[PDB]
Amino acid sequence: GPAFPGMGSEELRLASFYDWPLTAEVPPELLAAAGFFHTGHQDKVRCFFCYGGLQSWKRGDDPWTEHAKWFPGCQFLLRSKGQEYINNIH
Amino acid sequence: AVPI
Ligand SMILES: [Zn+2]
Repeated sequence: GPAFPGMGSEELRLASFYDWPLTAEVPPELLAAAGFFHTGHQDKVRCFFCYGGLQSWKRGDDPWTEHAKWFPGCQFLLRSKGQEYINNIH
Repeated sequence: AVPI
């Protein structure tokens, strides 16, 4: 099961980005869709399922791509995007 | 991005 079941709802994850510092650069809508919530500290986000944390987001970064790059064993990522998608990033 |  998920590491943090309480953030399993995409709407709750989206609400967490109310003070996100990079709205133009990396859309909260995409981050929330990809399983991430904002920790509230700088640009640090975390996946509700694997609990993997990412920071130092750059212009044009794609949340799903970064999810697969750094946490390829996440079961939320696998269920959502499939194995072909993960393998292609690696 | 990079891991925390
Ligand atoms: Zn994950």
